[PDB]
Amino acid sequence: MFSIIFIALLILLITTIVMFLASILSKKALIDREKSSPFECGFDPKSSSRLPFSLRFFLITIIFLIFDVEIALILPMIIIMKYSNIMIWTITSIIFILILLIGLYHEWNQGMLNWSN
Amino acid sequence: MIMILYWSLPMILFILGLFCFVSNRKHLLSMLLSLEFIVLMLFFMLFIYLNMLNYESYFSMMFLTFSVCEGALGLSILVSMIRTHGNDYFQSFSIM
Amino acid sequence: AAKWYPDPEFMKQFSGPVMYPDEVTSLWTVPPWNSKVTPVEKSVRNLTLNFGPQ
Amino acid sequence: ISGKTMRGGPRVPKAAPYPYKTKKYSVFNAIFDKTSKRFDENSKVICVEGPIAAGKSKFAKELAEELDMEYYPAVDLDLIYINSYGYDMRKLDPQLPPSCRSYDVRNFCLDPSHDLAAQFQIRMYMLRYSQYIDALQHVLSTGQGVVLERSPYSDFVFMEAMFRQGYLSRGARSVYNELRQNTIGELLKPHLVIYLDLPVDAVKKQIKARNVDYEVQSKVFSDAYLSDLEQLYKQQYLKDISTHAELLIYDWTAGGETEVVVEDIERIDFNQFEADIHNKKMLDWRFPLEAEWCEARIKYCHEKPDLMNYFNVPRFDVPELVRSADDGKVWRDVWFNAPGMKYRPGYNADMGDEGLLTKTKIGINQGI
Amino acid sequence: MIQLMLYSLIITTSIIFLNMIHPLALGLTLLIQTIFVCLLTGLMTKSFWYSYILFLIFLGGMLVLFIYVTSLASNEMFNLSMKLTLFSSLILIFMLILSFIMDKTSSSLFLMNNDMQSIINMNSYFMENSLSLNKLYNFPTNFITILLMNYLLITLIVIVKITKLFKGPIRMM
Amino acid sequence: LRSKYYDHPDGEDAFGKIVATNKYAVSAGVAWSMFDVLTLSKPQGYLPTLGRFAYNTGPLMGMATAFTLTTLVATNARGKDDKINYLIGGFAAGGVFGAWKHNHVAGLCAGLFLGIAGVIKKMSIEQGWEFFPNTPIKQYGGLNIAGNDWTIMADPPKNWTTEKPKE
Amino acid sequence: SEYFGGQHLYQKLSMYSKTLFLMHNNSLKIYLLLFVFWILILLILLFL
Amino acid sequence: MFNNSSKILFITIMIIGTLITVTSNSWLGAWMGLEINLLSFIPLLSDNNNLMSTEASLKYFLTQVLASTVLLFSSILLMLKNNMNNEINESFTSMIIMSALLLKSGAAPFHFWFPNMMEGLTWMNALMLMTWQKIAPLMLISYLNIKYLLLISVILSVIIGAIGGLNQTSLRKLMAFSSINHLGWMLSSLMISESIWLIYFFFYSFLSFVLTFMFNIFKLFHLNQLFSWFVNSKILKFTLFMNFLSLGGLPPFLGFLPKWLVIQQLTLCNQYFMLTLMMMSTLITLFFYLRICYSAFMMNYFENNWIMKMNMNSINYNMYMIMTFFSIFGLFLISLFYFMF
Ligand SMILES: Nc1nc2c(ncn2[C@H]2C[C@H](O)[C@@H](COP(=O)(O)OP(=O)(O)OP(=O)(O)O)O2)c(=O)[nH]1
Repeated sequence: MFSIIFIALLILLITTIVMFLASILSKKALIDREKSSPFECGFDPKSSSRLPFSLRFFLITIIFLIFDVEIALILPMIIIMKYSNIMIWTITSIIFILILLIGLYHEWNQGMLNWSN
Repeated sequence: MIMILYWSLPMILFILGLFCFVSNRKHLLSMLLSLEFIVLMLFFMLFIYLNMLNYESYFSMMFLTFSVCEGALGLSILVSMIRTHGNDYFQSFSIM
Repeated sequence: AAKWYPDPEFMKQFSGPVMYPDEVTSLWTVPPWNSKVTPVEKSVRNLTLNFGPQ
Repeated sequence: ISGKTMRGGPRVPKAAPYPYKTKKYSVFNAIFDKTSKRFDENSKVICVEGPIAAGKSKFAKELAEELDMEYYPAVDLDLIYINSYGYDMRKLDPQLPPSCRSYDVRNFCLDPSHDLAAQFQIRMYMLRYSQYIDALQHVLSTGQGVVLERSPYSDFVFMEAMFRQGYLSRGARSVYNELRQNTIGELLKPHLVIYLDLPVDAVKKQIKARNVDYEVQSKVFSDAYLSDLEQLYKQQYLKDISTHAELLIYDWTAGGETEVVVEDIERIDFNQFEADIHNKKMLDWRFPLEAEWCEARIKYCHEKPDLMNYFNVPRFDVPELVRSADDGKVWRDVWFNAPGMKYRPGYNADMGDEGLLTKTKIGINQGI
Repeated sequence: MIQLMLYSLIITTSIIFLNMIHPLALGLTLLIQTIFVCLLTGLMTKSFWYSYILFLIFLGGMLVLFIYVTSLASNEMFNLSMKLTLFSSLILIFMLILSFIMDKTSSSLFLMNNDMQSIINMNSYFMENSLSLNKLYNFPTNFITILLMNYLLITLIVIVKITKLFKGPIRMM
Repeated sequence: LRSKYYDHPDGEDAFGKIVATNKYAVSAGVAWSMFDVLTLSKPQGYLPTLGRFAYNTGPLMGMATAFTLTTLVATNARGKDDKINYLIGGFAAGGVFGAWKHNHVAGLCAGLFLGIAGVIKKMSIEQGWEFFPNTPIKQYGGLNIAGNDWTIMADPPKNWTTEKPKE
Repeated sequence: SEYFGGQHLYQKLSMYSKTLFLMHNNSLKIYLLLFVFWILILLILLFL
Repeated sequence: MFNNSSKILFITIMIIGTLITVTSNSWLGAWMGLEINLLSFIPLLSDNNNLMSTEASLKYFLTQVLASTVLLFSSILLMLKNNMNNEINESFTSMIIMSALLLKSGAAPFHFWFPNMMEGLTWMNALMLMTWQKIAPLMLISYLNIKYLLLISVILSVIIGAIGGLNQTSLRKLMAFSSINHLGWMLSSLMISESIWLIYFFFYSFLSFVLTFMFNIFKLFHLNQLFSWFVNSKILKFTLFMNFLSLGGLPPFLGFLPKWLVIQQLTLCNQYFMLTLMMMSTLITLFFYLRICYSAFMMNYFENNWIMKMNMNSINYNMYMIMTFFSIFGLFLISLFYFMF
């Protein structure tokens, strides 16, 4: 850790210096009211980008939060296979992956994995 | 005291979490933002206590599973909020 | 003799959204009797892009 | 949609109709019996409406026969004043107090200004409402579509027309709207609505053709009154329902032929609207999953009593609709001691029912 | 030593977090703190296995709420608070000063790091996380994991039913 | 700072009694005041908020002090520590209630509400019973609390013997 | 006799029932804030 | 369990969640069961046909999340200092746990959310909230042994629960304030025993189980609707409303027996002063119950006349009539009950 943090800072300093060189090495010209205008294919923009952007994969978005938190429970598997009771480890692991598949196929069949339409 | 040198900091952080959960911000999401802030601090203390035990840290996974579900459920209720009120502002709800 | 029965004026007591109305509460109105509040259809503002020419 | 000529023969149900008149369909019934398996191209709802005395009934019967549709006769107050055993409640009216005296269409055409008119109009809305729900149960449990003469959606026209003529008061109209608002939202709008636009002069001639005693003798069917109905159907009802239901307009299919009309219906396509999910047209009948089908079926098959309990809206500031307490006691005495009203239908021994000692059954979606 | 400086930063970022209003300002504050708490937890433990897991778990939650922030609270405002910047910077340096002149043998947490353990402890010579995560998958505690599974799957049925996907997208109408 | 009211006889340790009663005057005042400033009055600004704290707590301190002084003054003046003293005490706090509420009647009647309240408290002190005593009977089960167990896991063998030890 | 009896008691009880109504007519945040204040006091007494 | 197969699941998972809490031999295990219970109730509670229902789904969620959060906070703190699930001598750290549990159940000082979320619930939802959701919270409070904190909640519960209820006309909101009062009796019964509490809770749920059906079967939500409600036999309507008196705990009816056993034990334990404040405050609760009976005890009314008929569900009504019968004649069966001796 403490080694990694030091190099993490050292890299961040180095990368930071890079633009601090770029900001000075960059040619400097007077900024225009149009030069800094946004790019939207050369025609002025109708709509701010900060309007509410509708969402259609919201349902998947929530399911993503869940499925990760079961990744927290499969990852330890390997580490404790040499040390655990094989029946308990075998049984539980399987009924862990079957539960996941059944959940997935259930929603897939119910059509929730499809986007809002 | 022992509790002041070792357990004070997380508790002071926890109450600051709650004071976020009650302050007046327009958007409901401000509650969700502060929700997993508190959970982050609960993990920190729980992880202090579990480590007083030599090998009991496995229960951290149990706690995290319930952390996401309340956040995940908290996010679902917000979705259902939108499709009846159209917006998530607190002041938009009937005061009762 | 004439016999009194619970009349419309007697029951006006219970007509409001609250027994003892005041300025704050009298302004209110009784909820829908079926207890269903249909959500109201609102505006639809869609983002726009001048896709092209560049 | 597919007439007998198109199918070349009688309707072939996909699966046996569920005996919805005799067995309940609750949640635990829905597990083993599914709803979508019975729906065909003809599983739709048709409302055959029009002005007064436009031969809707004759047209509906013929129409419902071609499309293999169930035909539901238009509601009338005989459904309230004639009990199951057939006894006529109106015979009891000499006993009843004047406010509780029986009131019918005959009375409306003869003393339209009587305060019981406001009562009479709400009853028609309530009757149509119950009948309309009965049609939905038939549709959802049998898959055979239904043909209705006048839906509860179109009933507010008569109340509104009566209001313009001044028969009703402000209060009665205010009460009616609250009932309609409290209740109308829970129905499924019809797939198709057919209108028979008879011009105002024609219907006035046509009414005299029936030569019904009270109607010809009456004054209600004036140019003003009959004109009001025309303005209300086309400007308020038809303009609104067309956002959901397909709309066909004829001068008079009652005077015209129905075989041409059935061939007009089959031309109309009911799938082009299915493409977009949120398309208003036929939105109500768009169920994504099998659960949604069953939920709607449960609501009308199993929760109709709830649907008919929403008509309890307390409004007493209106004096016409209120029934005095002294009358209520007297009316309760006469009404419920009449032959066949002592007990629920099918239990009044004095009317000839037998085996009550060993009888324990009651009807489903039955009263009481 | 950095443990005390970690104490200072987690305190500092928490003070400002109480004062954020813009949802993304909250998010950036929270994301920074999730790094420190993750770092700090592994100091007082036999391994950083849980910091990896915690970091991974929360990052999943970080993305999702941006997606909803960018759809619900997209149009909001920031305000640099000169009171806040001075206050945090004022205390931050103040706290950093203490950590240099602190009896930081006393401030260290008594929880036994892996090296803090004795040399005789035979159970400390196995894989880094073998024993600790062990009885998560052994009788009788394994059934708790199984109970989660239904709980998580049953949750997966709750979201779709609360959500009612078919009745449209989500917009801040 | 921590003085108990009845630590001494009735006509004693005035400074001890005033602190004891003002303690409960402040606590109740703040407790109600917290609801008042958030839920009912809802003042705006950091200064007026204190006025609600002072308004709800201030006179409520005046009441407690008045009762102690009048009760203490009566105890010495009459020459006996009897129930009428606390009755005499209550009417003082009631008088302060009227001045607080600007109402002649409210102070008078509330004194009686407070007057009989104090009398019963003296009754308790003099007869030897308590208002919220520690429960003497505290039941933690039914009749078969040690019998009704439904768990399935086999309890492995014991490690303690009720028998007298062997050596 | 009925000033200390019923009719006044009702006129007072109803008056309080009005006050409790306003105390219930607040945002959800205020009630939770009230709870957090209670927690903070207990925590503060814990340090003592 | 009314609409779809999914509703069947959420009900069961609620049972499992509650059981895990009350069968757990440690705070942490208990806290998990609360989380299981939390998400079992919300989907049952949220319906998008109502703008009000989703608001109810919110206030409950924010409150319960905070309660479980603070509950876990103290439990970690509790065994950080004692290293046991139990505290040898109760102190502040145990008080904090009590405060969360009371808020979890909506006791007096932290009840505000509870009536204010009752506007947008169906009757069957309110029953699940009023009766079952109060099992797990109140049952854990039996472990903690703080007197003054628990005692304060009782005194405020009966007071706030009663006085607040006088001003309501919405039956759903009225029952909430009525339920807060009965909650006060439980906590009083909880500092003395549990077997009384177990008995008292069962009777409380019984009566609420009855009154909910009568409103649920006939979809009544406002006092006016009671007067407009049509019944064939005014004798029948008169008798159905005689359940409110039992809910008021009048001795001729079954609903007093619960109140009765809570006094024969509180008095046995010398808590005389508490009973005065409680029993006296119950009168105010008994008051607005009579305001409902105005629509039954008088028995000739001015009623709207576009209804001649009662349309009611059989099975609910069939079970409701059975439950009502005992609610009026259940007293003579005290001989049979052997759980008080
Ligand atoms: N006041 C009132 N009268 C109605 C209503 N609906 C129908 N009627 C009355 C109006 C006429 O007096 C009479 C006309 O009956 P119909 O138009 O329904 O004719 P019917 O169905 O008997 O056969 P047909 O239309 O010729 O096919 O019934 C209503 O909603 N309110």
